[PDB]
Amino acid sequence: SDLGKKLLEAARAGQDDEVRILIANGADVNAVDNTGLTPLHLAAVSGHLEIVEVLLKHGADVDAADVYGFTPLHLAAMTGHLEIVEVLLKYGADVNAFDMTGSTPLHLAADEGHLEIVEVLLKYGADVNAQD
Amino acid sequence: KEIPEVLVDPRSRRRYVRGRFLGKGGFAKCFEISDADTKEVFAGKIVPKSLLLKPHQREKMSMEISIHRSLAHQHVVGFHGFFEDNDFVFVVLELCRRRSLLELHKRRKALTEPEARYYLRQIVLGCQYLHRNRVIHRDLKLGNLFLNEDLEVKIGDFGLATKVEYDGERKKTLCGTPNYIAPEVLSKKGHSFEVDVWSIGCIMYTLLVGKPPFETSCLKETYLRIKKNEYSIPKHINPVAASLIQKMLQTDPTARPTINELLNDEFFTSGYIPARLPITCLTIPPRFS
Ligand SMILES: CC[C@@H]1C(=O)N(C)c2cnc(Nc3ccc(C(=O)NC4CCN(C)CC4)cc3OC)nc2N1C1CCCC1
Repeated sequence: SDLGKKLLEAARAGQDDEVRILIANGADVNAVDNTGLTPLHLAAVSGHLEIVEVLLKHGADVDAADVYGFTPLHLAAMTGHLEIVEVLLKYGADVNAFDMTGSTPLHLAADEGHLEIVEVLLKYGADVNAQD
Repeated sequence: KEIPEVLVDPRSRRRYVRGRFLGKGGFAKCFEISDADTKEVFAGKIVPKSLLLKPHQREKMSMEISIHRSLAHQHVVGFHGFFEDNDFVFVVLELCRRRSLLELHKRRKALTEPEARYYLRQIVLGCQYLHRNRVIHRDLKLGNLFLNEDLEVKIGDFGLATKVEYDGERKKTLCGTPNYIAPEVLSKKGHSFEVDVWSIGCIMYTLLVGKPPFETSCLKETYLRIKKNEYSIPKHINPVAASLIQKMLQTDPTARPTINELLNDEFFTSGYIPARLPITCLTIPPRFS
């Protein structure tokens, strides 16, 4: 089939070994599904830290935006996956990326009560007065 | 041929800067537009007058506008005005920044029951308002149930809507093809408010089950199933919900709950309705209680 589709499914399902195999077989790390979710989005939102790292090491676009305007960092922040937030920031995720409500990962983290995330985002330059 | 970069309403004096492209909405191109003064952002529907052949597309345009502009409710897309130049009709609507239940559905498939309950209640309240104002929507579907920043449902897209003008009026004509065809639309008998209850039935099924109730790979087989009322609710669906689906998805339109009776079903008056859906619910299932 399409290796891209397979890589989307593997990243979602948290299949570490499948992700590596598919990447070695030339799967597009920047494949998108029908609502703009990339493997990085899917891994990030599902808490799959190992897969997030593998994707980033292979040059996955850290600021790809889905149909809502969510970057992987938005999704990680809203789900409370601290380690994934950290690694995304380390690969230069835009800490002030705006979704289509003009919300940044900090807004979303704060709204969901993920306060450890809020503090990390602040550490890496999140602007509380960021505005679209 | 070329859409103006700035939209000027002759009447109200309001001027709107054309922003990012949102997609086609039928014959219309849609854009984020922002008031130059107040800086409010709206969804602009821009229809070329070239595509408004006098038949079913034109008076349809007038009907959508006539009906929508007369509406104002918590669960109906805000109507903010309309105007025209020599080349285009411009409709200013509420921008619904969390897309529609279509996008949700594509990502989530089957929702949890509390989610379905949360969304369905708003859909029903919105539709009750329409029915009380003698409006049948006639084309309720995932793609025209928009969500705002608070994940409140807003009913949009009144392109197939009609106003019941007298009591017991049987509508015989639609200016297009509904997404969910009610059995009475397939028949010669005509139709009325119960077509929205049918579509809400289909929607509820889709939200809970994760696939449409009737649709197959062949339209003929689909239409045949509709007329024979052939569908199956999977056994994992809870009884109250299943029962409510069965009440809505009945061939005889008079046998279905009215929108008010629908609102007052056990499905809504019992069972959990979350105070809030977390924004994660657009992408992954949420945990409750
Ligand atoms: C105005 C028409 C109709 C309507 O009636 N209302 C009320 C509406 C209210 N709000 C929206 N909101 C948004 C709709 C699309 C987008 C967006 O990002 N779209 C695409 C993403 C993929 N890309 C390649 C192309 C752009 C963002 C929206 O909100 C921020 N859309 C509405 N639509 C839709 C407009 C296109 C279909 C119908």
